[PDB]
Amino acid sequence: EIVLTQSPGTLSLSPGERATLSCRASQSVSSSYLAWYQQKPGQAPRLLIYSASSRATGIPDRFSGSGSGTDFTLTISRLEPEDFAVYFCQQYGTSPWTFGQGTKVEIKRTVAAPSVFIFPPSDEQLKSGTASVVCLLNNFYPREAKVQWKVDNALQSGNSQESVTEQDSKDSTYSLSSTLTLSKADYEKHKVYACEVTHQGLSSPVTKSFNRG
Amino acid sequence: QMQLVQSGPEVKKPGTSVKVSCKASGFTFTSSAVQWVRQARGQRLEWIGWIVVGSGNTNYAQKFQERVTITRDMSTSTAYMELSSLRSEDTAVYYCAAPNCSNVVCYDGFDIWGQGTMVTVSSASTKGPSVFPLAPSTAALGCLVKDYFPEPVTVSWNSGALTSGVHTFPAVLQSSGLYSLSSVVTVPSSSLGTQTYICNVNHKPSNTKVDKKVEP
Amino acid sequence: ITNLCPFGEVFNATRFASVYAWNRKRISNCVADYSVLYNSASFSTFKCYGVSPTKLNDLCFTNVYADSFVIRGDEVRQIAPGQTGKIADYNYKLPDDFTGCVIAWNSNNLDSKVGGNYNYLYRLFRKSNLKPFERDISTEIYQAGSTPCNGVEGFNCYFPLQSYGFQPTNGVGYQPYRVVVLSFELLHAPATVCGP
Ligand SMILES: *[C@@H]1O[C@H](CO)[C@@H](O[C@@H]2O[C@H](CO)[C@@H](O[C@@H]3O[C@H](CO[C@H]4O[C@H](CO)[C@@H](O)[C@H](O)[C@@H]4O)[C@@H](O)[C@H](O[C@H]4O[C@H](CO)[C@@H](O)[C@H](O)[C@@H]4O)[C@@H]3O)[C@H](O)[C@H]2NC(C)=O)[C@H](O)[C@H]1NC(C)=O
Ligand SMILES: *[C@@H]1O[C@H](CO)[C@@H](O[C@@H]2O[C@H](CO)[C@@H](O[C@@H]3O[C@H](CO)[C@@H](O)[C@H](O)[C@@H]3O)[C@H](O)[C@H]2NC(C)=O)[C@H](O)[C@H]1NC(C)=O
Repeated sequence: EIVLTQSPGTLSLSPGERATLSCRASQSVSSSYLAWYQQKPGQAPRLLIYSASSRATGIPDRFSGSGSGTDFTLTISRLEPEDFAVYFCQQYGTSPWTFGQGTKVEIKRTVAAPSVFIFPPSDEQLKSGTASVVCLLNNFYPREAKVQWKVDNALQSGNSQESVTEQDSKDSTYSLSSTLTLSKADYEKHKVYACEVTHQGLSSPVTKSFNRG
Repeated sequence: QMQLVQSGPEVKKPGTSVKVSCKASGFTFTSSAVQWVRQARGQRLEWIGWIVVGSGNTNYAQKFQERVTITRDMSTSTAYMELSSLRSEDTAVYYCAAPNCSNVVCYDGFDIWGQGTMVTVSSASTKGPSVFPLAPSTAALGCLVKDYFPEPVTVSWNSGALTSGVHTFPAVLQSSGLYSLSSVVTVPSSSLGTQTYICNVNHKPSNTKVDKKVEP
Repeated sequence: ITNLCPFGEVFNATRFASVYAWNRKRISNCVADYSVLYNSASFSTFKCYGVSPTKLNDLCFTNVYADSFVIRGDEVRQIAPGQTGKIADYNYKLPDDFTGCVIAWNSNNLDSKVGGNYNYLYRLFRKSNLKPFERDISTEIYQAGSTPCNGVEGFNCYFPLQSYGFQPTNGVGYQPYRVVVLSFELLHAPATVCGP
């Protein structure tokens, strides 16, 4: 078929890197109609390299990359700290002009441990529609973070939605939160509510909650 | 300078059509083409097709053979896109593209891009948000925003400042099609029994300007 | 009263031509009457650059060239000494210092059939403007970019010719107005078309 899968999932290296990106295609495309796009989150994409081996109107760091009929690559020597975004392949030699999956880049911050604490529902919720409970995870570098609802004698995932923030600048860590929905009826069917988490810099698993009283 | 201008956001209902305008300027529009893509919320890019401004050339994707017609127009030197029978899976962000061609030679790359419109198909039940407080018991706290219609929303702290750990989270679509989010900022230290903590919130597309204090 | 020349069948022909491939017919060695054409006829827009249509029969020239083609309705003022546009700059470059008068009569009875009449063609893409009295009957693929394209369609590589979109009820603005433009010549040769 006509696909544009890319070998690297994610990249994480501090400023200064060879930054080799592979865009292995499947069908034979003449190396005349192909382009690379960069999309800084929060705005429109920009064109970087067109026609495989060329450059745009103006590009810093001397972006370089060239390939063949069924193989292309892009490399960024001495990756500047400003340049950190998503890169998309694209081919327009023949219809359809299928795009690519895209890759992501990030910096490394010697993996620090996160902090966990929960917010119990307030007095404003028992007379409103639905009473929700939220947990907060802050200041962790790695994406590897599993959140499990430690319901009293129950490990269920009937309904739960997560939220992820973009990369911070000053602190360069991530943050996640969890939300749950439950029957308004009494909320006292199970009196124990907790959220678990496992991480690299944690050793023994951490469990922290507070029953009402 | 040479740029491209696109229309503004729209809000529609399941079972209607839309129109998006790409008013090209600053370059010879006659010898050029426009490509139309469709980005989702943090997902991969797609394709919709393209037309030649020289008239008489359309090429759509296989899955979008129907439901879309790319009219061109030439009097106002713009380009139009029409997508019909909008469905709930079509909630996305629409872009625009063109090569920077100037008379003799056409540039081979889609250098210029549009600002990007936005469409949101839903049950069309506009409602103002409600603010819920969260207080702790070296600490963090914040006020929760819930139950507002799909639309851009802003949060503040009476200053648009005080970034001592302020975290605003992306909007989340619940089961009923209503948006929600939250924001929590950690307190400086164990001096939260005095001084001022307020979590004022702002809004503009409706007549809602709500505020709430937070106390332990 | 001798013999005439077949101005009748030149005008009363069924199918004239397409605009990008216009025909010619050298007319000489007879008498011609440029009076029945203008004295009483339905030929609108009988513009007569060169010498005024009045007192035209008496003057005699060597040879007469007849050119015929079909163009759009509202796009008829562009065919004149000078002027620029999609026409008269890619298909029929009429030179300055022109001699001869132009006839352009409307017609919506032998053209624009019911439904879609897609048979006429006109050049749309060309790298440079036409030389005076130049016809380019070519079909080769236009190169609008910086990369060679070998008989294929795609980005920055298009097709030169395009088809007209005449419709039975599109409107008075866009109707096929059959246009016949004449010319003249006079050089070191005994003139023959002296029609009193
Ligand atoms: C292409 O083919 C067409 C079709 O044949 C030619 O047009 C014909 O031309 C002839 C003359 O050459 C026309 O014949 C004339 O018909 C008149 C009657 O028609 C008119 O009647 C109404 C009545 O109200 C008028 O309102 C209206 O304008 C009509 O036009 C006759 O009365 C004429 O006779 C008179 O003129 C002759 C010649 O001067 C005199 O000798 C007579 O005594 C008399 O006074 C004349 O016979 C014919 O009508 C035209 N056909 C049409 C218009 O459909 C084209 O000429 C030909 N192309 C070329 C280049 O020749
Ligand atoms: C879109 O394409 C056009 C034309 O291909 C680009 O315009 C060109 O822009 C360059 C960059 O500034 C101009 O170069 C400058 O020209 C002046 C003229 O004196 C010269 O003094 C400068 O030193 C510099 O070389 C160039 O002139 C201009 N083209 C024309 C015909 O004026 C345009 O930049 C392209 N847009 C984008 C976003 O790339």
